[PDB]
Amino acid sequence: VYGGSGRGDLLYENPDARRHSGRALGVLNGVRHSSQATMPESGQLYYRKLILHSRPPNGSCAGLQRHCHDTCNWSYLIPSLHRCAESAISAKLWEKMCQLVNLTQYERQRVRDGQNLYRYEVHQRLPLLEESIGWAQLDDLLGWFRSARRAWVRLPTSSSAMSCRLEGHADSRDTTPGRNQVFDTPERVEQLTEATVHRIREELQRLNSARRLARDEELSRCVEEELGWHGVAL
Amino acid sequence: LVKRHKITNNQMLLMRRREPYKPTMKDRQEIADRAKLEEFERKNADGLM
Amino acid sequence: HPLPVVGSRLNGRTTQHKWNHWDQYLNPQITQSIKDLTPTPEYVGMRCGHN
Amino acid sequence: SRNGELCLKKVIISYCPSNGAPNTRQFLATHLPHFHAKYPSVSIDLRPRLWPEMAITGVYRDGSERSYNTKNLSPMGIFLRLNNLVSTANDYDQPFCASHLHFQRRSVQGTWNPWLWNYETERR
Amino acid sequence: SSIFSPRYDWRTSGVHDIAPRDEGDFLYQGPQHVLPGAHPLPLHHPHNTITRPVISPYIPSPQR
Amino acid sequence: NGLRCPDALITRTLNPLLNGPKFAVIYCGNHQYKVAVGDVIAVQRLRVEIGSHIALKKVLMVGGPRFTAIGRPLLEGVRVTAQVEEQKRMRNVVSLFATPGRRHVRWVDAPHAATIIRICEIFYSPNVVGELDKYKGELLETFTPGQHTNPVYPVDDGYDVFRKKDKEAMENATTFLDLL
Amino acid sequence: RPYVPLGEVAKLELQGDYYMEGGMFQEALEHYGVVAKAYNYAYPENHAQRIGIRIKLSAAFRQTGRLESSLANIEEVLRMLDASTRPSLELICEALLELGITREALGMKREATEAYEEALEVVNSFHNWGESHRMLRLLPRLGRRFNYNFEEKFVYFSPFDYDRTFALVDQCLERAETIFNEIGDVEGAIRVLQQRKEMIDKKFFNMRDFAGRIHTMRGHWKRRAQHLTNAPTPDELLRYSPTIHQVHRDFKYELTAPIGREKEVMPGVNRLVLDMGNPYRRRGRLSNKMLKDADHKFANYVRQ
Amino acid sequence: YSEARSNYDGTSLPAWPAPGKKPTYPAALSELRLPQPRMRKTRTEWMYYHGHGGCPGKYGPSREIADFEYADGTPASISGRRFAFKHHQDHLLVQLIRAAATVERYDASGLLPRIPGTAEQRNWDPAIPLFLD
Amino acid sequence: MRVGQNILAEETKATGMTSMDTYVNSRIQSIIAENTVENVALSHWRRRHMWNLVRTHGKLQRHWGV
Amino acid sequence: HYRAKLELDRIRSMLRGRARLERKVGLKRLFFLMRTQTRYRVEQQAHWERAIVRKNVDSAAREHGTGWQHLRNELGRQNVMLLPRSQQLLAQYEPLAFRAVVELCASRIPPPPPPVVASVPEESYTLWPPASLSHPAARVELRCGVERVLRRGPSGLGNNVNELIDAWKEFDVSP
Amino acid sequence: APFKSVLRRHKHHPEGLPLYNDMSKQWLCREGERWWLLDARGEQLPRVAAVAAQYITGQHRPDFTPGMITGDHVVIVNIKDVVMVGDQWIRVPITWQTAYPGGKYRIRLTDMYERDPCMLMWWFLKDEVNRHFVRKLKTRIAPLEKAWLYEDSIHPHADKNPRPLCWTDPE
Amino acid sequence: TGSPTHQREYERFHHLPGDVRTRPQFDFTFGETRADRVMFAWRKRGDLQLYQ
RNA sequence: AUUAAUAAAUAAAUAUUUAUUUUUCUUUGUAAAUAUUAUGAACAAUUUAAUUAACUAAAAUGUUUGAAUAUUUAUUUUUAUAUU
Repeated sequence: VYGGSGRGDLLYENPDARRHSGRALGVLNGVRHSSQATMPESGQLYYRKLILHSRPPNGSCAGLQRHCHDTCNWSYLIPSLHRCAESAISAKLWEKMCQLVNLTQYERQRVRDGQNLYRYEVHQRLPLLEESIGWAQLDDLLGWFRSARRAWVRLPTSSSAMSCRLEGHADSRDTTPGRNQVFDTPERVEQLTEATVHRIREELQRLNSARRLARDEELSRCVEEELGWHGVAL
Repeated sequence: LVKRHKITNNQMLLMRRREPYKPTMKDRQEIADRAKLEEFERKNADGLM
Repeated sequence: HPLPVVGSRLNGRTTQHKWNHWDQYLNPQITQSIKDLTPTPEYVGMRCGHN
Repeated sequence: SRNGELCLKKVIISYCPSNGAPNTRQFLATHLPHFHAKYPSVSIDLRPRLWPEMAITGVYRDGSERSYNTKNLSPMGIFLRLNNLVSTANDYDQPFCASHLHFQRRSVQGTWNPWLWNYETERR
Repeated sequence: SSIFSPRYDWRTSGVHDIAPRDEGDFLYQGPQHVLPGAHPLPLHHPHNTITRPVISPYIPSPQR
Repeated sequence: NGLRCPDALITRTLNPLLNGPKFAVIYCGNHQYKVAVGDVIAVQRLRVEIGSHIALKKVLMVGGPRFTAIGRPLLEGVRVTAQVEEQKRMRNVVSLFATPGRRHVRWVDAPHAATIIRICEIFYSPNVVGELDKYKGELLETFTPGQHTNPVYPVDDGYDVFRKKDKEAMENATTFLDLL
Repeated sequence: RPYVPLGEVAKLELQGDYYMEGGMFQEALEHYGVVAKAYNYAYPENHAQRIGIRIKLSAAFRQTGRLESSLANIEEVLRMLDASTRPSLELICEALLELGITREALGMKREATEAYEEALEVVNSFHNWGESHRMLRLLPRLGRRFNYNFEEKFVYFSPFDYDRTFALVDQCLERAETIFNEIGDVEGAIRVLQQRKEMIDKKFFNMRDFAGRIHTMRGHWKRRAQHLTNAPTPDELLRYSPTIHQVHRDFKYELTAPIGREKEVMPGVNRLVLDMGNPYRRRGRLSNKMLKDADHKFANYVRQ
Repeated sequence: YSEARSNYDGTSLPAWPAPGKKPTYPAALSELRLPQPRMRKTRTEWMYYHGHGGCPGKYGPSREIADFEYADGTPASISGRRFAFKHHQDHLLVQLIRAAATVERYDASGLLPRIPGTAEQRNWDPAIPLFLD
Repeated sequence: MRVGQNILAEETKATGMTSMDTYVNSRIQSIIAENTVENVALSHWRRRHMWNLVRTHGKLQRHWGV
Repeated sequence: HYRAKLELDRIRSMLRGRARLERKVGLKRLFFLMRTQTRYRVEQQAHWERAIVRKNVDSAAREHGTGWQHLRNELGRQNVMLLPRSQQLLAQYEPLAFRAVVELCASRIPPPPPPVVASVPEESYTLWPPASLSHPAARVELRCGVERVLRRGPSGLGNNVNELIDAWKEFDVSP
Repeated sequence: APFKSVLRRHKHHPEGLPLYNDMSKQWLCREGERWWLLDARGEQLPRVAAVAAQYITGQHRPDFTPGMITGDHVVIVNIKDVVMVGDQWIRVPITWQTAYPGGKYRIRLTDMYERDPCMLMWWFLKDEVNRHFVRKLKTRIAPLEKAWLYEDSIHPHADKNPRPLCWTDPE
Repeated sequence: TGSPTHQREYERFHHLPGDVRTRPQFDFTFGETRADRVMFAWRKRGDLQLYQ
């Protein structure tokens, strides 16, 4: 998991499978025994550890000397979701939907694909968001709600896409440890929504000139309309 | 080349001739000549029909 | 206490069955391809190696 | 198997329900039911594909995976390799040497130390 | 490759993504389960009457 | 169960010595293994279904922290039982055969098939005949735990002038009795 | 299961079988008594080993002369077989043969013949006549030498040895024929002999095959994998021919489907038909112009 | 449980004599006819004496006793090499029986010469007296 | 091991305990009383605790619980 | 001509510098290494390992007062089938057991008697029939077999040899 | 793969060469070491050297492993009293050589003794240690440093209670 | 098979029979290095004398 | 193996394909068709006689006494086990 996609990484990469390669592997950098010429024993935890840790640092991971990126920062995670929604649904289509069910088949499929991509991105970013709840900011939480609205996914406060868990029999799902899989996605997202609502309330309580008066007014109006749209109060 | 053979024990490694119980080339020629001469004499024991 | 089915190299290193002349003669329903239309068994193949 | 619990958890078998090498489908039809009866705990995951993987994978209790090729392998060979997957625990790849015959070194009476028998001397 | 060569099994991992697809991947319930394409004979073209129906009074049974 | 013998004194004196952990040297697959109650070994392949409760018949030696029984060559009344954890193939050994003369190369892969077996229990129920003298081949009728069956005496006599003399304590230190 | 020296009791059972073959029926019975005691103590009720040792004990009693004891033991064996689940076909055939022999010894010729016929029908209705030589039918193809070591090209495995159920039923039918001849019946003997002949014919037919390479073949040792496989036997091939035993084809996992079921194909996100994929489209203006209406005509063909 | 047999029948010679009796001991010296050299038996010679055919894994209990057994007493299967070894022992027995039968048949027919050795041995070795008559 | 320790004590009582004799006695006693395996260097503990032996002056001196 | 090109390029990562960088050099070095390791395994490794085991056993014997020579000869004489590897293992991990074996070898304990030859019972020579019953030799053999059955382990069949021998009467039914 | 640096420690380097007694390596273990006293009065020099080497190299321990260099220290005393069988004292040569053309030094055991008897004992111990381990410098060197030599009966190791080393000749 | 301190040079030719298996009468090693390099000389076996 | 050249059974070696159940205690590679065939010794003596290996372990091979020391003849000191 070192050299490939990690915790909050979006790219899906099966390190054992040599995808994204133009050459048939001739040399295996991580080799412990000469027998691995014909019996690599990949998949076994220890040998796989050796191979993956011998792999070089790709774009996702960072070297020990290169300066990493604070991907676990809420102020970065939220705008990532906003950009995902923006790319998924064009500004013209967003304006049309806001003004307005009479839509083209291509536009409907585009909206569905955007919702699916947003759900996948939320699934991938969930652990980082959960870790970054504590030191988030009111503007970024409001941005979280705005990004959900723009993606057109209604959060499960208790169309809708988070409320239904993905299909698949429990006896075949990938339960392997070390992979950030969230089987209880709707419950986790509902808990995150409640936590961010409480955090917004606490931030407003802590906060309690013309510029600041206008900021407070616009913030209150936003909070109100966004929570009403998502089906939340206070 | 030399005909290599699958071994069944180190005795086959030490072995030089594949068939030790077989006469060498010259003895083979001698024995074949004697056998052919004996067969010819047995054929000619009776007169020339 | 059934014996374990432990793979040996004589019965594991085995390829899928390609219909032979007897099978295709017995049940013509299996002669489904030009691949199944194979030559006489006396034909080993194109010669390999040097005499 | 360890303490009555099979180390193997699931076995992935990818195949094409048509227009492909018969071996995998024939194995599914003939041998797979017997394997399922013998090891009901193992979860069989049948994956229909247009371009099948021509391999059988086994995911074990520790999350590791062991894959076997079946490009032109016979159904009997596929069955034997599936049983090999079940048998192996996929934990270690040690050699079969005199040193490695005993996994963990142990002493019931107690190992030898320099001061054991040191003060014992010859007698008559 | 060749069955007897070590290259036939030199690859031991990465062939399958352990996570199954949520579209068509299923499990083997048991012998009562009828699997698509499954057949005891090595049919390289596993067709049936629905795929390529036969124009004849009877299905070509061995009895006939 | 426990040790038995027609002599009640010897039976009751030796039974307490068997209680405790035990080790056994067993013969299997033309190889000899020393095993304990929780030891895992890799024997050559045994046609045994995995998870099978198996027993080892021919045992060369048994012992513990207080006793040791030897077999000449084998023993009886020894119950060494294990569980067949795995049936696998160990690490591959590559034999590459080639000669500078002929352009022929042979690549042999020997993955040594093996069965991994974890010993679950070791028990011993010996049947002793009687006390056996060491320095004489005769076996005693009467067993006396309070007296050494074969007393030992120091070596130094003074006749050997050029004898390597050790420290006096080691040279003549008496030994205790291990049955009282 | 309680511990029992099954190795020693198996030694005793083998010794009893040797005594049976040597005609020392009393000694065979004595050994089978101990073996049956041990098996009864060790194995659970209605077990294959227990019923088998009871069959052997009944045979020993019958041979010694205790016909009533043999009849009682074989009756209990049949009761245990009925109580069990998935009994061995060979074991039940042998039990029926032993019951028939015991009835014949008692003098119940009709009942012995009925038992033999019951065994015959049981084997015919629940026996696979080719499974014995599934892996032994293509052995002749292994042979690569013709001048010498050609016994491998004609290696023969006797069904009497590689299928004990067949031998048991053959013996039972021979005894039934003998009983019919003794009684004077003709139709019964004819039918039983004909059924025996048909059984042997089935076995041979399953054993039959043609000859591959005849003369010497050099090299091509990797052909052994092809030569020894799960080659279907004639009986299996006829039973599960592709047409009688049709292949279930679920179009959910397939692209091409019949004309009437074009909608049951693997679903797509949002797919549109472009054309028939005419390779000449790439060539030029005239080449494309020579195929403008092909897609329309194909659509009309596949309408509805 | 465990097994320890030196003979097929499982019987063994009395190993422990009566109490207070001088125990019997084997012949430590080699079986050489001449009194000299006076050499003690080798480890391989002791193996031969005790029943193993010179090696631990050739004959004796280490070769004839099953290496394992199911906890419930069920014995082990007949390996191909086990059957081959049994056939080899039967072959040794057959060789012995056939040699004895050949000797008996020669004796009955009257072919066993009354002279000790063949002509070559007789004219090579003075130790054979002269049987002229 | 206890018999060996007794013999060592009997040998060393007359001439007084030596450094090596005391070390061997400590090793024997530890082996006798041990129920597990010691995989760490014995001198490591002495190296760590040498601050109890070597005395540091001033307010920088180290004492238990700083 | 076949060379382990694909098989050895895989482990070519285990070399240094030029061999690890250039395919030909690495393949040649790996081929040579494999061949030399094969030769060593098949002609010297066993000798070296068994010499090491011999030396360990000899050192244990020396500490106990004996040596490898006398220890081996006396093990052969006493019929204790412990392979040298087993002797080394016992000496290293079970010093008390090794000392007990050495004491057995040292003691004047009579070594086990040689294996017995099959004995024909007088029942075989006894005539049968004398002029429903069982052959006396067969009965004796059955009794010996039942005794072996009972002595093999603490089975629940019971220790009554006569009761076991009379087992068939249990299944017999009186007419 | 393992890589031994070309920049080694050289006798001409100020850093100097080490003493394996004070070194700390994965293959050095002085915890199980013992101390023996070998009085070489009237004992043949080759026999004394062999006996001392057996303990020095650690071959006398049942836990001996060729890779691991563990052995008991041996204090050899009265090396001056060491005996040679016959005229060997002057008829046994010691030969060494320098890189120079002349180079060759042929000397007698008498000269080696007159310079330093401990040097002669060291030579024989080195011969034994090389006979058994010659392929590795560490193996060739460390046991020699384990060995201790003293021509007189006075040694400073009294603080270690070196137990007298008792052995018997092949005869 | 060893250094001169363990195997004298004349002992190298010990596999051959004759006087070479007897210790030479004269040794010219300790003193100096003779120009001809003869290091050992055996007792005259008649008018013949052997040198190494 | 080897005979140039008139009515004489048979060149052998290697390779390819192929052929024959003959009795005697045991054991035994004989034959045919076909392809190819300079890897090269001078004397003396005597003679009807002289680079191969499946893995694990096992494993049996390996400086005195027909003189010396001494005096004007007397002295001196002449099997095993075990390792490829």
